[PDB]
Amino acid sequence: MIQRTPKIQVYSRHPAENGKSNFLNCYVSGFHPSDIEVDLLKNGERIEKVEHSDLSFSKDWSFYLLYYTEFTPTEKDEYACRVNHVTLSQPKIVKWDRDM
Amino acid sequence: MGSHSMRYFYTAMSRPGRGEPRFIAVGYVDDTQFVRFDSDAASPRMAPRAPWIEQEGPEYWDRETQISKTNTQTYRESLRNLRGYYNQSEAGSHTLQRMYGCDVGPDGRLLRGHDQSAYDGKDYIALNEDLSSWTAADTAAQITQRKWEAAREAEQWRAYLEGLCVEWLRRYLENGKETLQRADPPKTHVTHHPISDHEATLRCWALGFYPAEITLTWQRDGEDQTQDTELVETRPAGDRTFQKWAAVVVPSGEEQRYTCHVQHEGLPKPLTLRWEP
Amino acid sequence: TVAASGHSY
Ligand code: NA
Ligand code: NA
Repeated sequence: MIQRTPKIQVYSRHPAENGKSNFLNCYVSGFHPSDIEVDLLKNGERIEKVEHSDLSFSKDWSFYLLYYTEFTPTEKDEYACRVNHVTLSQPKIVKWDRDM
Repeated sequence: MGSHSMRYFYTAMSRPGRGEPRFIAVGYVDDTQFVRFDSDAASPRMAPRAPWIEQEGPEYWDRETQISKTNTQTYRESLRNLRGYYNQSEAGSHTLQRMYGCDVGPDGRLLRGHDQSAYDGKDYIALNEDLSSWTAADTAAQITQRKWEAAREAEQWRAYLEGLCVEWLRRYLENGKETLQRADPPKTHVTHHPISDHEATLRCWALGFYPAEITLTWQRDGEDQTQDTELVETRPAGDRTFQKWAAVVVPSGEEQRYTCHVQHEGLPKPLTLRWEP
Repeated sequence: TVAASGHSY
């Protein structure tokens, strides 16, 4: 029983542009066991409708999941992904760096 | 490569106090998922996940579902057996994983078949490449090996991996030919990230490519900067394609000694990219 | 297509 902390990336489906519709992504990977709590945040608040891909795993048996929701970025709105897992003392917050 | 693979990924996990163990199965051709099954669905069934599979008839979806329901119950029995083999309490949660499938060449001929299993994220038992023997990782897996030798499982794996696997993989490749057999090349560019007065970051981006296999390397004066290049894990865009970037820290002014090189099946010839300010 | 269900572990 060795547990593996998730790696987290936050990014958009296409290059971002204030005012046009896109997709916000939180890809969590590398983790074990498979139970994970993944929230996408808009200015700190949990976004309501967030889909996710079907649970699968890599060659090394670690799990991965893509979480995503439609959004339209602004210059104002800050976005983040908050991840909890058994390995994590408290939820990790990863902000969307839009400057890439 | 023009060679292809089909893989199924099985996960079964115990959750004492919260019902019976959950069973999930997903099927892939190369980097495209095409089916799922979740025993936690209100109506459990094998369900399409790609458009080229929806055309299969009911006898297809009925067989795929009945097998996955049986497996729901069989993998619960395996999870009870494995708890025994490791003298483990009935209170902890544990995970069994299996992945199996076949690789075919650009002529549809079997390259090799696979069946491996993991318990709690640890290699447990693997069908050897000969498709007739097993490799047990510990004395618990040896017990599983004796059952499988008696049940004559390796022979059934060989008949599945040589027969049904490659024939149905071949059929999917034909039904999904416009996507599965289409390599989409990466869209690339190099960005420049000032760090201080004396160094900066060059980041080389690859977007929208398929399949996910790709090479991104920085060279300084034609020599690879592998130890000094930061790589992100290839990540899915959501739309079947993938993304990746490679980054290197460079002395400001020396930016032209550095080249980013990109290899992918979609590109006619490899790419060499520089920062152009 | 999936493999026939086999023997438990
Ligand atoms: Na967890
Ligand atoms: Na040079």
